[PDB]
Amino acid sequence: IVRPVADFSPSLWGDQFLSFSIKNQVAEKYAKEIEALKEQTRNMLLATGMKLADTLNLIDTIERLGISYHFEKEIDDILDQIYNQNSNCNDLCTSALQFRLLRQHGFNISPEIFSKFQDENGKFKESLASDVLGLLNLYEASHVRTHADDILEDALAFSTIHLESAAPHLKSPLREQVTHALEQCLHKGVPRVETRFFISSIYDKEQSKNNVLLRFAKLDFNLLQMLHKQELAQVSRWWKDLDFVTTLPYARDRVVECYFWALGVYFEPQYSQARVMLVKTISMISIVDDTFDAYGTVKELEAYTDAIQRWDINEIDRLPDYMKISYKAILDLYKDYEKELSSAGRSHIVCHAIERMKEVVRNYNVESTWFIEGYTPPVSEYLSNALATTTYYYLATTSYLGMKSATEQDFEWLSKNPKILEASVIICRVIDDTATYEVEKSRGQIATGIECCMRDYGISTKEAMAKFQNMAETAWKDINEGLLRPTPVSTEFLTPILNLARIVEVTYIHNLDGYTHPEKVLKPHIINLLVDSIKI
Ligand SMILES: CC(C)=CCC/C(C)=C/CC/C(C)=C/COP(=O)(O)O
Ligand SMILES: [Mg+2]
Ligand SMILES: [Mg+2]
Ligand SMILES: [Mg+2]
Repeated sequence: IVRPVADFSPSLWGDQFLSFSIKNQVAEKYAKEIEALKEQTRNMLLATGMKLADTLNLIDTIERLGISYHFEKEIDDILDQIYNQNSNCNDLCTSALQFRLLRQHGFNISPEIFSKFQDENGKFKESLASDVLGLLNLYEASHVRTHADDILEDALAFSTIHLESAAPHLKSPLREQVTHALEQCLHKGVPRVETRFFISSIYDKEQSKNNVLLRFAKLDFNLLQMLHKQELAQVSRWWKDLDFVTTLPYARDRVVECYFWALGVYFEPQYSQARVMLVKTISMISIVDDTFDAYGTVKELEAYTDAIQRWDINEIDRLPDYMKISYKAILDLYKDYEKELSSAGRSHIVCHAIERMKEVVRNYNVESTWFIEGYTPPVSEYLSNALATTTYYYLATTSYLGMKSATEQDFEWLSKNPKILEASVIICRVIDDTATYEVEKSRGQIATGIECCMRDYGISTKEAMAKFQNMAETAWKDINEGLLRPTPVSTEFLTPILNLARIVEVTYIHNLDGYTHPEKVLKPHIINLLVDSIKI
C-alpha cells in the first residue's frame, strides 16, 4: 500500500500556547475594577428620560464593545419597551439601528419603518446619499433581513455604493469604521473579532468616547483573554499527550485553529467547559476527516466506518494499527465527556453527539466511494450526503454538551434538523464548495458541489457559483427568521448555530480556504484574540 504524500503545512504556533501562567494579582485587580465599572454602566442603561436615539446608540456601543453579555436583562427590557411603543418618527440612522437591534434580539419589528425613506417605486431616496451615518446603519441593517423584508431588497446595493463614494473623505475613525464595515458587516462577523476591532481601532480613537465604557471594555476583554489562554493551554496539553503529530503524521496539526472556532461559537466565561469539549471534538473529527481524505484505503475506510457504527472497544482488532490509535482516542474522549458531565447528572446526553458523529462518518465513507467510482451525483443527491460532511450538525450538537442549561428537549429539537440548523449547515457547505472547488477539481474529486451543480443544471462554473451564492443568501434569511420570537427553544441555543454560520463567513472571507490555510485568514485573528492584549 503506497499512501499519498504528506502535504499539510505544520502548525505555525509551535509551543507558544502550551503553558500559560495567569497572574492572579492582575486578574483580581481587573475583576474588582470591572465590578465597579459594571455597576456604573448598568446605571447608564437604567437612566430615565433618555431619547430614543441616545438609548439605541448606548446599547449598540455596549454590544460592539463586547460587554453586553453582562446586561442581557437590562438590554432586553429596554428593547422590548421600544418594540412595543412602536415609535416610528425618526431619521434614517436611528430607524435603521432600531430595526437592526430589535431584529437581532428576535423582536419582529415591521420593515415598513423604511417606507418614509423610499419613493413610490420602493427605491431608497437618492437624496439620502449624503447622510453617511444613515447609510452606515442602513448597510448594517440590510444583513438582518428575512424573506418577509423585500422592502429592503435595494438597501445593500444603495448604501454600499454611496459609502464607497464617501469613505475616502471621512474623518477618522469613522472612515476606518466604514471601510471595515464594507469588508465585514457586523451581523455576520465573529463577535470577539469584531469586538477587538471596535475597541482598539474605533472606540479608542473616537473624540466623543465614554471613558467609563472604554476602560470597562478593555479590562473585560483582557480578563476574558486570560481565561481563553488558560483553556488553550489546557487543550494544547491534551493534544500534546495524544501525540498524533508523530503517530498520525498524515493529519493536520490545527488545535489552535480549532480553539479559535470554538471561541467563535461562544466566548463567555460560563461556557468555558463547553468550549473545551467543543474544541476536542473539532480536533478529533479533523483527524478522522484526514484519515478518509488523505491516507486510508477503501478497504480500511470500510472497516473504520463499520467500527464507528458499532462503537465498542472490542472492534479495534479489525482495524489497522494506525486506525486503532484514532478509534481508541475517539471512544475515550466520549468516555471523558460522560465522566465530566456526571456530577451535573447530564452524562446521558453525550449519546446525541455520538449519533451525529456516526452520521458524519457514514457520509465520509459515501464520499470516498463516490470519488473512487468517479461518480457525479445530481445536486439533490450530493446535498443529501455532503451537508453532514460539513460536520455542522455534529458541531452544533457538540456545542450543547457543556452548556449547563441544555436539556433533553433541546437535543430533541436539534435532532430533527430544524430550519435554522439546516441553514447554517447549507451556508458552510456552499461557501466551502465555492472556495475549495478548484483545488478539489485538481485532485480529481469530481463529486465536489460546484461540479455536481454544473453537470446537473448544464451551466458554467460561474453560473453554478452564482447559484450556490443564492443558496447562502436564502439560508441567511432563514437564520434571521429563525431568531424571531417566539423561538422554538431558548435563544441561548440558537446563538451557537448563528455563530457557526458567522465562523464560516469569516474563515472563507473573500473566498479562500482559511482552516487548511490558516496563514491567510485565521493567523491575524488568533494573534488579536489569543496573543496580544489590548493596550490600555
Ligand atoms: C473537515 C474539518 C477540517 C473539520 C474541522 C474544521 C471545520 C468545522 C471546517 C468547516 C467544515 C468543512 C467545510 C470542512 C471541509 O472538509 P473537506 O475538505 O471537504 O474534507
Ligand atoms: Mg478533508
Ligand atoms: Mg473530507
Ligand atoms: Mg471542500
